[PDB]
Amino acid sequence: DLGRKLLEAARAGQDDEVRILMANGADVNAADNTGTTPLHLAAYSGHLEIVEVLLKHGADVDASDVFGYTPLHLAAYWGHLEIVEVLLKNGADVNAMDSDGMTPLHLAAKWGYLEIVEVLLKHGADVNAQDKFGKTAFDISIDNGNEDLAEILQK
Amino acid sequence: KIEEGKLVIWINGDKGYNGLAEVGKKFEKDTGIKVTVEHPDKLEEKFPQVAATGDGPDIIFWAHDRFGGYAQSGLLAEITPAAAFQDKLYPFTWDAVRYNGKLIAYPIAVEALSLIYNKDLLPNPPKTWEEIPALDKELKAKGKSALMFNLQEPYFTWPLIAADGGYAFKYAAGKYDIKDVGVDNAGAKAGLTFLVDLIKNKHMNADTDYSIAEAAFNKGETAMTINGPWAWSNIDTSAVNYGVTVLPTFKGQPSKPFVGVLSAGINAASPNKELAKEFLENYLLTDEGLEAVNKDKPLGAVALKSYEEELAKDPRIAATMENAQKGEIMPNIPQMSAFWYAVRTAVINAASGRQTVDAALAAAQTNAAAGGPVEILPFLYLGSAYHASRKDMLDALGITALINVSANCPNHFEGHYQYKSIPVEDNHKADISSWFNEAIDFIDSIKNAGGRVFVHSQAGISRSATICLAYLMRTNRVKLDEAFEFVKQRRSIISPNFSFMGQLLQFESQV
Repeated sequence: DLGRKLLEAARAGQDDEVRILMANGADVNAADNTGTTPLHLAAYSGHLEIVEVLLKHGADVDASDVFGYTPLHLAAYWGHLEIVEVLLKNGADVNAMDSDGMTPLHLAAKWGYLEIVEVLLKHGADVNAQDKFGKTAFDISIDNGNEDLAEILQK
Repeated sequence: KIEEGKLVIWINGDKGYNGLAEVGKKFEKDTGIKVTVEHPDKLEEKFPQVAATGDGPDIIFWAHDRFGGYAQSGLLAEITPAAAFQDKLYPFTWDAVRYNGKLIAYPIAVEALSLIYNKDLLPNPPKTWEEIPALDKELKAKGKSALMFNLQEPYFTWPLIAADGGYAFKYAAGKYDIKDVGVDNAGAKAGLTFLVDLIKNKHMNADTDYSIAEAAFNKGETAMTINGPWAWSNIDTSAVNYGVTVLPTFKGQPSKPFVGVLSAGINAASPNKELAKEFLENYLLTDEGLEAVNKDKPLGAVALKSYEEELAKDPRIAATMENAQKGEIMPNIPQMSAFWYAVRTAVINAASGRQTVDAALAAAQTNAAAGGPVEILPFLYLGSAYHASRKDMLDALGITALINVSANCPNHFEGHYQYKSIPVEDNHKADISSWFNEAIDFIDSIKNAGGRVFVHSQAGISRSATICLAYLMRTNRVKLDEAFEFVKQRRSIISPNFSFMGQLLQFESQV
């Protein structure tokens, strides 16, 4: 199965394998049983060139897995700033919400990623969005001790 | 084969049966009573067979939880060791060999899961579960991961689910209340939720099983694993610089792993009960007796206080005993089988996002307490996916055919039952009534061949009950309220979701 090999090559950072697997016909939007696509795994694992190559070959930039995560969610949670920027440039919904109603801004706020937060705000991130616990990105930055971030989000 | 003046002992083949025979040899030198140690295959299943005829060994060594059933069948002698002897063993191990308020075996050894960590990747192992996400992010940046353990088997995830308040069956006095299940309370929910969040955030992969986690830890790819004493040998061979320690806390409370207590019971058919008492109390359960067994193959932590204090100088054995004492004794009742299957499904379903944590645990709570399949009509039975996985239980009912009312549950025995699949979900969107005629036709075709149909769904509550109600209405030309009252009389917990009930009422207008 080329699809499963493409998922693992994207997770593992094997640039040449990703390209050769697709040249052999692997579906760029292959998904496992939970809706996880290669673009999800490259964004989680921080492999920028693979992200770019998958997008160039038509990967869904806004594919959402069974928990409602898009690649933008994973890149923001895992702190990969350049991948965050590349996904937005390719049409990623800055305000995509997972099944807990969390947006990429909520997830970058958890870890205090200032630069990712600034990029998301510049692209229209909704500072009023509340997750299912009634929390805004600001609330989350408060509850995780990210004072410098909370100063910026205090509108 | 059982004769006065002689002792026959059964112990499993992976225990130190040669060390035990040494003890039996010393018993014979001191008393004239000869002791024969045997390790037959499947001895835990032979024993209830040979013992019901009044035969078998004098003494049987096995994990305590199998002994609750033996004691129900009246196969184990009741023991009454003096208070001074009872004080030699940790009190919680005596609770493991209690059945209906009477002692039915001697506790020998003590086993539970611990946290195992790689001192090179992780010199400062975490004290809390809450630390693991941040620990994982820092290790992922170097190509490693924080934690891998077997997520397929609920035995390995239960310590986290139980930490904040989950429990199997509530234990009060000396009896488990099989109608009081604690898999759906707030502590259980809080623990499963934390586990599922680790998976959706990619700190763990829901597909990791026993061998994947073992290979990863033993090759230096993950900093921690969760495992028991049976795994140490392979870690030693791998030469990883490891330590064994207390499981992390969750919400400030200890993880609560289940405890297995290797136990020695006396056959109720034995004519040598006093000799068995003398052997067990005066020779085996002493520093010398356990040591001879332990020198052959290690027991792990032991129930004898004086020898455990010696063995716990090994910090791995100290960690096993410490985790065991914060954990819970494995319940010794036969309802554990349905419990384990119920929880195993909930964790798999919640980890894969197929169900929310609340729905997954609500189903597990029902199934953990459920009886067997329920007879609706002599050829039509109602139950759960658990029942559908027990071939001998179905065969005992004379089931020849199954209706699997689910999207994902597989048909396990396609050479032994006729299957019909009704692939609908239990939600307000599913059009189950478009399957009524096909389901009804299938039941009639089984009935006309003299067969029996078992209709099941995940919880045996909504989807499968809807199919049985549809069959009764069409076949007996009765209304939903009559069919519904009939089935609630055989299993009051049935409850089609209200959209399914609406389709049933619309179905009655057409019959």
